[PDB]
Amino acid sequence: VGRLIYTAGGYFRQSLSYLEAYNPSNGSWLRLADLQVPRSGLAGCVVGGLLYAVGGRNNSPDGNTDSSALDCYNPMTNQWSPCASMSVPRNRIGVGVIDGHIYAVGGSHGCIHHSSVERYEPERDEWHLVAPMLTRRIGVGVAVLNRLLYAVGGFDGTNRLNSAECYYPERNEWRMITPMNTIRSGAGVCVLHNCIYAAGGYDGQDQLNSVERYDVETETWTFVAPMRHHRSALGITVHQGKIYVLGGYDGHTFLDSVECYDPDSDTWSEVTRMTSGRSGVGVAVTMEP
Ligand SMILES: O=S(=O)(Nc1cccc(-n2ncc(-c3nn[nH]n3)c2C2CC2)c1)c1ccccc1
Repeated sequence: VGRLIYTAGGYFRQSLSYLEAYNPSNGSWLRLADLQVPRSGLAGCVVGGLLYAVGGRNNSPDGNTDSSALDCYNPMTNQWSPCASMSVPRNRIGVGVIDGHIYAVGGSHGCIHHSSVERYEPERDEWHLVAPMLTRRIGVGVAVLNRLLYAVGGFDGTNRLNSAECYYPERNEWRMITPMNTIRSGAGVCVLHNCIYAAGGYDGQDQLNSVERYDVETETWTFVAPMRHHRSALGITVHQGKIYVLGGYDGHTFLDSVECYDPDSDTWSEVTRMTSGRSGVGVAVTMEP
């Protein structure tokens, strides 16, 4: 009990510093301490009950600055603290956690599209590079299942991608997996039960509402019910056996919609609205502050 869905940063007109937390048990939102630097295109994750904001870009009137930053929010104090920075700025990043370590995957720095990957050790406050992906990927969806790290879709600088790959830590090696049925860049990717879900994204022409899942045993991708709203640059997380998608861009509006997927019924429902529409947030779940 006592866990909230935290949304950090995002974009509406400019990059945002908001940190807000939604309580599924009572529908409430809390506004918490702002990020030190506004950022969109970041990712969130949690290790040891602390929330981390990783990478992104500050789109502002004074300029556009890609972020190498790692910042840590402690719900007990409602304070952000800087951590060691990554080796390189990474906007439109994906992150995943394996055994207490944060993997930062891909992303962009100006016109550079990264294949590089680095791993953070909270106990030592150090980053180190690991093997790079087989493909350069920005807007990459990342998730961890059974202590394996998946990188899904994205944009390589020329093509939006349906391809996906998996990192096997004990071999420090990436291998391609079955490609998705749909090209998706800037999708939401998460794990639920024994599958990697990819929701929404942009296929080069349209924002998507379709959702597909990769069963890691059978190596197949299967479509599930589509979301009510097409969305790119959505936030995504899992909480108590359901997927939550937050915001994004539908080609017309920066959405405030939050939808929730129930895998038992294979249905999506609208569960709340963010306090304002935005895209490009980072999202994770930890204890209330
Ligand atoms: O400020 S945003 O939130 N930035 C952002 C954040 C997270 C991921 C991505 N992302 N990553 C690769 C691509 C991409 N692939 N092919 N074309 N585009 C994108 C874009 C399409 C969503 C972008 C922002 C979003 C939508 C409209 C205006 C601003």
